[PDB]
Amino acid sequence: AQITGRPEWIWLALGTALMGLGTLYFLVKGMGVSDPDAKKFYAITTLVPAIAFTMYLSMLLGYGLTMVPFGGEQNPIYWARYADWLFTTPLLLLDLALLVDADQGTILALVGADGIMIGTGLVGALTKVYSYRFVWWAISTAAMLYILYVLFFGFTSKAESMRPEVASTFKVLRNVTVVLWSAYPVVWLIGSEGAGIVPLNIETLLFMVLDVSAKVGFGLILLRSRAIFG
Amino acid sequence: AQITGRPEWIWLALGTALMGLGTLYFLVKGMGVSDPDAKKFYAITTLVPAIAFTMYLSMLLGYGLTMVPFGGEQNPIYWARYADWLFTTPLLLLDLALLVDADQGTILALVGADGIMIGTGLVGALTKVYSYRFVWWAISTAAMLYILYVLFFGFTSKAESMRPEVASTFKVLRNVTVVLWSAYPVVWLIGSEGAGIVPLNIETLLFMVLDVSAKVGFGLILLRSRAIFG
Amino acid sequence: AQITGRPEWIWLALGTALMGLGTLYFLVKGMGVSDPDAKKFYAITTLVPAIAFTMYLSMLLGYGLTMVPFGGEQNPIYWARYADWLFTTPLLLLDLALLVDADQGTILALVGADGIMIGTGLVGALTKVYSYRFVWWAISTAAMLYILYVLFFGFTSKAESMRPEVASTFKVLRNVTVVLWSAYPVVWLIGSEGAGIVPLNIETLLFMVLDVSAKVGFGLILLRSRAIFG
Ligand SMILES: *C/C=C(C)/C=C/C=C(C)/C=C/C1=C(C)CCCC1(C)C
Ligand SMILES: *C/C=C(C)/C=C/C=C(C)/C=C/C1=C(C)CCCC1(C)C
Ligand SMILES: *C/C=C(C)/C=C/C=C(C)/C=C/C1=C(C)CCCC1(C)C
Repeated sequence: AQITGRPEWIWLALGTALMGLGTLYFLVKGMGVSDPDAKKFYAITTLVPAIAFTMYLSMLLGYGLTMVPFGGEQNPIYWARYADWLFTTPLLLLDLALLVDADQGTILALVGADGIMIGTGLVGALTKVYSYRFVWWAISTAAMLYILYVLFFGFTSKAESMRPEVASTFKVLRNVTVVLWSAYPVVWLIGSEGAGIVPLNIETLLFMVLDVSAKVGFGLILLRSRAIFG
Repeated sequence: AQITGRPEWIWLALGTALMGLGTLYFLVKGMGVSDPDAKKFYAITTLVPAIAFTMYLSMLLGYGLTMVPFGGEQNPIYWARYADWLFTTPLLLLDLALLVDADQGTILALVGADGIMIGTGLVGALTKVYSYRFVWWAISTAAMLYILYVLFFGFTSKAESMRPEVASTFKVLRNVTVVLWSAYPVVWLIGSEGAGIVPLNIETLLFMVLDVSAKVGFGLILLRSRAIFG
Repeated sequence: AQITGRPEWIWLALGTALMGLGTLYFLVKGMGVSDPDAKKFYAITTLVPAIAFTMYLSMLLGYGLTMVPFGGEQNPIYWARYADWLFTTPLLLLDLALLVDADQGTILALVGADGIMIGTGLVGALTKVYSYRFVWWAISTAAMLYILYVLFFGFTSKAESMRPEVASTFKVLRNVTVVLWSAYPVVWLIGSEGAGIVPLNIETLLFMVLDVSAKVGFGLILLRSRAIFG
């Protein structure tokens, strides 16, 4: 065993306990419900932290870390996150979409949009030759800007519901979504092994807070909200 | 060529001939049908053995085998199965769901559930350091228990249909599902390279019987059954 | 940087500028539309070239190339294409299906069909030992023949619509689909590193023309067509 040495551990393990406990609680809240509309929402959320948990575990001890060398050294990146964020994200965006009640097409484009967002991101990470890395970085973030756009501009404009509650609750979700996410790109550029300005300890710290707050928080106000009645 | 040496070959090749021939027959049974409800079911099944076939081939000669070293040696695991079971399974569970006629949400959670079940399993396999291997092993099997639960408890409770036939046929499918699957976990722990108690020859034997019986058998009683009328 | 040496570059870079510019234009055409039926189609297309673009980039400079050694040497294959064609294709087939208006089941089988088509193809590429390579090659192409069959025979027979326009437009799409695709298999066998008869320069040339013409062309006549009204 070696779940020590690499300082980041404390941080990882933290994100872990939080994720697992979360999926567990939502797990309960869902139990038996004439909620099928909501039940749908529930299943989605529950799954989200679930994944984040498994991933975080691998990332902690064995899996998740490689040694992408760029610029002139051996960098330790945690690809694992690329996977977890990958599945977790299309699901999330889906949660919002349904909540507001969009349309296959709209959601469809949004899904593929994210897929390329993260996917490309990853490709950059492993890319080596830090210069090209940042290049791919540009592509990905661009995609991100597109999804955000459709979120407020598109969804809000639809966000009209007969129910003031549904309308408000959504607004909050779309907002928090915007802020937290934006952080993701920025942090990765200056931090992690790319610009190499922010140490790995703090880098893992920030990233972590982002995960728990986004998945667990978002999912919480959402389910607890009268949006998924019952 | 080297489709010899490794004794398991005879077993693999066996699973192969069985898989291919199967997908072929179902292939026929489906041909032209005002069955679209059933036609749906058909397409699903047919696909299932199809995949199992391709995979089994790779696994036989070239692809499918690595050398995950743990405990203190070089172990020969057939990751290929991890892939085949991966796609095949979400499909299967889907076949049941529709047959009984559930609801997006329910099926949704079940899908992600399996995904994590197998996925995590794999991660364990490659993990190295046999101790941690078993750890991931625990996580996966847990997920399995969850899916089974929803199957009988949840589906059976719904399994109510106006048609006694549909109700019974299902019952049988859910049952065989339970038994065969349970075998999968157990066998992998004591057998394969983890506990290293069951030789690879017999390990490949048992696993094989499990595949053919599950995919081909399940699919057979199902289609042949009046459930997918026409 | 090394976006030179390997001659193919000029060709790759070409496919690139074409892909990106394409996704950009369709991007516009879609903008704001009471078209949701069509809007659906739009989103699909747009996504298609988008992917092709990102992939083509990686393939150009860093990602996309390995060194699968078979026959008796070190061969340079561009796996990247395997990925791009992978996602792009199920989407395309979906575009056709909806246009004509099929049924979940039919489309479903078609989707899994393609998945295995390309997937297996790839497996062959990396396979090593050129003999076995061609073997997998046979499997894949077979699958291809199946999809084509359902396309004209199945879809055309359904292609009946009340709208002569919809009926014709489709016909054209299914046709071009047939020809271009057939090229794909042939070229890869004689060309690329397998038979080693067609040089890599020309091999990249032909493959390229195939991509741009198929994705961009198909998508063009389609959207511009009154099929996706609005
Ligand atoms: C915990 C999972 C969440 C909600 C995922 C967040 C991450 C993003 C969608 C951000 C993606 C990135 C970019 C925009 C470009 C650079 C690389 C990434 C992956 C950090
Ligand atoms: C032929 C394909 C089938 C129906 C797949 C069966 C396998 C399972 C879903 C079992 C999964 C496992 C665990 C529960 C934990 C240990 C590792 C696995 C993959 C054997
Ligand atoms: C640009 C993307 C498109 C539409 C993809 C085209 C490729 C095919 C579906 C062809 C597949 C192949 C075979 C039939 C067997 C040999 C290997 C492939 C991948 C070239």
